[PDB]
Amino acid sequence: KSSCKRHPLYVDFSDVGWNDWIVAPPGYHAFYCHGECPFPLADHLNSTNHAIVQTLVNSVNSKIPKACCVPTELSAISMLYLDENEKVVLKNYQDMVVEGCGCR
Amino acid sequence: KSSCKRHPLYVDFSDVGWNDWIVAPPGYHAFYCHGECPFPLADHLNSTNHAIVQTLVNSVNSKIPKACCVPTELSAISMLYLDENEKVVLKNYQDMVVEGCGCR
Amino acid sequence: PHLRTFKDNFQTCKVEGAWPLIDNNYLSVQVTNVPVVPGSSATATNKITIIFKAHHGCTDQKVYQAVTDDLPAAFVDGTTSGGDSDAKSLRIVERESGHYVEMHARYIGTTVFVRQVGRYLTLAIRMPEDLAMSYEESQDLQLCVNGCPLSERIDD
Amino acid sequence: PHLRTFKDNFQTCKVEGAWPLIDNNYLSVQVTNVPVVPGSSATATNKITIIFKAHHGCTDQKVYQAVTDDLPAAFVDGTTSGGDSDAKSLRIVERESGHYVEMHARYIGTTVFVRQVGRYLTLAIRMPEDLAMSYEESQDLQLCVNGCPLSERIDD
Amino acid sequence: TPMMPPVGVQASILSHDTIRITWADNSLPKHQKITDSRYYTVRWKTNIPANTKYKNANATTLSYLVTGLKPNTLYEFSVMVTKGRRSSTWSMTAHGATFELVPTSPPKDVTVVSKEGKPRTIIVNWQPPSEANGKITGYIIYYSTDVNAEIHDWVIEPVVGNRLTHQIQELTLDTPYYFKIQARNSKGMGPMSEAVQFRTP
Amino acid sequence: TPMMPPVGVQASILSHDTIRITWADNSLPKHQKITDSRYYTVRWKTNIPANTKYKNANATTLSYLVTGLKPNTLYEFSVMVTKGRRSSTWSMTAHGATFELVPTSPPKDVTVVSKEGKPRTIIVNWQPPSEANGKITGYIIYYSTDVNAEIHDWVIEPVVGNRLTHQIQELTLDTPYYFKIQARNSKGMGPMSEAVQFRTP
Amino acid sequence: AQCRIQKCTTDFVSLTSHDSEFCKALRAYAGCTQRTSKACRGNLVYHSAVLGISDLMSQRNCSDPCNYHPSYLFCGLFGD
Amino acid sequence: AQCRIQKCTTDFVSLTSHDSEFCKALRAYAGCTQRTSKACRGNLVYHSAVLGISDLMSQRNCSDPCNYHPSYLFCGLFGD
Ligand SMILES: *[C@@H]1O[C@H](CO)[C@@H](O[C@@H]2O[C@H](CO)[C@@H](O[C@@H]3O[C@H](CO)[C@@H](O)[C@H](O)[C@@H]3O)[C@H](O)[C@H]2NC(C)=O)[C@H](O)[C@H]1NC(C)=O
Ligand SMILES: *[C@@H]1O[C@H](CO)[C@@H](O[C@@H]2O[C@H](CO)[C@@H](O[C@@H]3O[C@H](CO)[C@@H](O)[C@H](O)[C@@H]3O)[C@H](O)[C@H]2NC(C)=O)[C@H](O)[C@H]1NC(C)=O
Repeated sequence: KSSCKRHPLYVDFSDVGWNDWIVAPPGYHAFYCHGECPFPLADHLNSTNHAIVQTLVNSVNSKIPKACCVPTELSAISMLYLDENEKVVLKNYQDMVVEGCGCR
Repeated sequence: KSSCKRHPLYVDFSDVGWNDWIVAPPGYHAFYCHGECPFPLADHLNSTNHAIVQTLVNSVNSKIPKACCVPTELSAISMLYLDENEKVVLKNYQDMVVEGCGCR
Repeated sequence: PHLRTFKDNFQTCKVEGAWPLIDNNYLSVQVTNVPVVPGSSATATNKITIIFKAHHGCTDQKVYQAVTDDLPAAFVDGTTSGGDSDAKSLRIVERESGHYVEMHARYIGTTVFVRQVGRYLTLAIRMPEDLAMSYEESQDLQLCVNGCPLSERIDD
Repeated sequence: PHLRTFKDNFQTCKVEGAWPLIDNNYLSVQVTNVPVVPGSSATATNKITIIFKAHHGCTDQKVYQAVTDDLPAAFVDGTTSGGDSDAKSLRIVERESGHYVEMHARYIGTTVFVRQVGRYLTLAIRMPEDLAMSYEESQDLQLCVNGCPLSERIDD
Repeated sequence: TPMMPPVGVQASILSHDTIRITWADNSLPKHQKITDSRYYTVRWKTNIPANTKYKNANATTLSYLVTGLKPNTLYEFSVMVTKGRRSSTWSMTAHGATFELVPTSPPKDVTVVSKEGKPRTIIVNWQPPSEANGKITGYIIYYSTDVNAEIHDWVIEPVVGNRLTHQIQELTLDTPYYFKIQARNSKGMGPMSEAVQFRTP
Repeated sequence: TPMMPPVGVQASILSHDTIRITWADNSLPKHQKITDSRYYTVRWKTNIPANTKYKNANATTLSYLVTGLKPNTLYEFSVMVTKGRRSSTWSMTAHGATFELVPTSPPKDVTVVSKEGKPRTIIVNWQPPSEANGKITGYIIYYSTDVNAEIHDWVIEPVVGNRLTHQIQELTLDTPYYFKIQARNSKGMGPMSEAVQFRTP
Repeated sequence: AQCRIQKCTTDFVSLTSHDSEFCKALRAYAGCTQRTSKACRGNLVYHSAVLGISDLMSQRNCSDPCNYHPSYLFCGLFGD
Repeated sequence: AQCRIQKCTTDFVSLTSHDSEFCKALRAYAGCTQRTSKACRGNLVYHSAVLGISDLMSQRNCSDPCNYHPSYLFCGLFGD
């Protein structure tokens, strides 16, 4: 009884043990998806036909589980680290931040 | 302690209540994904950087949940139904069958 | 065949072919008759059709038809009753283990019977006075109301 | 300055500039000396360097250096000991609340002392006989072994 | 001792000639499986015409496709199971009724006469088509003095669906007229009846 | 009554001049938050040279970047918290040691003399560079009779890292020679020493 | 120009976000779908939605007159 | 030509699929990663893997000699 949404999540690289390699940033806002995928929502989209068929199957036979709340759209962010020579590298990491959730 | 895999699932359209509209087939093999996404697997791919960052966060703070086992590759199938005039329509439905699972 | 009109008088008529006994705002009854022996003037009835016309909210249209050797206890559409599930405003029943059937149109206080006698059909109708007379004019040709046209009568 | 050799004899030498007291397979000791008054032949020591050469599995290389008014209780790299955590095969200690430091190289039974006296440094070494003599030849110039070259001596 | 009958029997109408029947067997492990050499027998009938006897089908699936039905007709359906020697009685009977089809026979028994007292007026009586295939929403009367005139050049007279007699006024005396009628329903117009010849007095 | 000190203090070496310190405060709600006007004070020092005094930094984050450190040098690190009036004592001290850098000063105290008994042989003594910046893996001795000769035309003599004296044999008598030395470590070659002039007998 | 089930769903969702609380909006959604009915003939989202609504229709459970009113006449046609 | 962490993971996975059961293969995986170490300098999968292995390294927990051997000499250099 939450329903599939995006929730915030700031990853502190000290807290996670990446601060030995990432010069910057100190951490980033990754977010995460969480919540249930019921009879209208998994319909609602973004959802795959499969997700629809699955949630419908769940509705008949609850041994088969409902679809899952996951990131359906993500963005990239840039980060900094050092090369062999202690010189900076700026590198763009795909699929880091959740821009949208959905059922799959 | 299962780990994210594909499991079989045949959707019987009588059993689901689509047999009033789908002339053929009687049902289809949709499959579904299920299983956990631990420290090597969510690494293993197909997985999004985010999924990796999330499972790593889970490992520090289990209040944030692990990534989710979902279909990462799907196929289409054709189905038959009748038009206004009781004439057949063959229609190709995208994302019906799970061809692969992964963590997201 | 032998006709008894609403007005309580008998007539024997040829009326070979298709003929309306009733044709009013509520009901139509149509008979096909045919010579009892070839080249004869005396006739009998081999087809009987009834149309219970739609009465808003009570029954949709239903149609009984029977012919020599096919005397069903249902309307053409396979049903045995009209409209509402709870209301039997119109229903049809088999009687005398199949040898005749009767239709109760409660909504128009009308009762209709159809029977097979040997190779032909008899028909009987009981109907409220006013509703019988409801027919619009120039819709005048109804045998039950006016009788046979004189030309179609055996007794000169 | 005043030199006491391994062989137990004294000498007073000029040896101005950079000079090796020891230079063998285990240890190097290097001093920079300078005239005690300008234009004088009599000298004193203002820099002392020691290199504890790497002994496979016991310590990696370490280096002590001290100079007038900078007499640390650590090696150049900031550490206070060599290699193994559990083994103090080589360690350095402050003594006389800082006025001299001593180095215990257990691995080569060698003890070295460095002290500040006014504006200069004294040095003392105690070393096993065999290991002292381990130096390869044409590596002959070690003051502790052979003494000063005659030309570098104050007492003709 | 006696095997339960199948339950939850449903018809899903698919076309004017075709309905799918489905049913459940509580006998079997749920959601769902068939694992043994049992079979289902499906039966179906209507009331028209009088005294139809049942039709049968054997099936190893919990669904059967009933084809070749009359249009606009209500059918009833029931199922029994058999497993080797043991059979069940029949299920709860479930009903389902086929969609309409355009009519496919002409109106029957076209009968024409002159009106009593007025000879310039004639009366057409007829009977509905035996293959009406749906609720008759009207008829169309065609007439001509030239029986061979192209059909679109005949006089066309629309007529309501619930009347089997109709009056046409204002004709010529001592004249052969010819008549055809046709039926219509929600799905279109049926075939034309044979021309019937009548001569005014 | 007395505030706990921060714990779990770690150094992560990032470069020859730079280490990041991180620490934990059990005082705070876990995994994680900072919510009040408290602050952390970070201190750091080495042993070289003799009697360095500590360096300080105030920080409102559980991480601090310590810059401008000497290469190849071990540093120690500790943290205390303060909240208005109350402060804590210092944390468990944690150590971390900067990476190497190519040397940046020349060798010092280059001293040249002729060998006793053999005048065609000379002896070079020196002292390591004060900015060695890493374990010295060797030196290189340069010499020429022409002090102005281009550096690549001088005689080049490689030498091991752990010897501060070396012999060069087979020279000409009554001859001015000039000498430069340079240091090398795992990261490369340092600058050349000033030329020192010496004349054979 | 085609199946507008997407609109029915969104509208329903908004109303639900805000006893027979749901049931007002369920019956509305159900009407909506039936109105885009024939456009959605082969549409997977529609056919699921349909069963989806009626699933929720179960939880909570949502969603003299003809007899003639005094004498009669009789007509008949008989064989002998 | 670049970070081969993908191989370390797959190899590890196969071995695990098949007390110090894991720990044989964990220590192997850990070696593997350290060997592709410098190629994976900015690689997200590598840096997670590293912590990932050492996470599992905790559960189950996996993974006279120098003193001189008899007389001495002395040398010194003194100021006065
Ligand atoms: C539907 O399935 C039933 C049940 O399996 C079928 O019934 C079986 O039909 C055959 C052929 O009529 C019967 O054969 C018998 O053969 C002997 C001679 O060998 C003869 O004496 C018989 O009177 C009979 O014809 C068989 O016994 C019978 N079995 C049962 C249990 O009824 C049925 O044929 C199937 N039919 C349809 C139309 O779906
Ligand atoms: C790091 O943070 C500490 C704690 O906040 C700072 O200590 C504060 O520093 C100021 C400046 O030294 C002190 O000011 C005082 O001013 C009066 C005159 O108004 C004078 O009599 C003093 O002796 C003193 O200078 C302030 O009292 C002091 N507070 C505390 C609690 O120590 C410190 O300055 C920061 N420094 C660095 C280098 O990070």
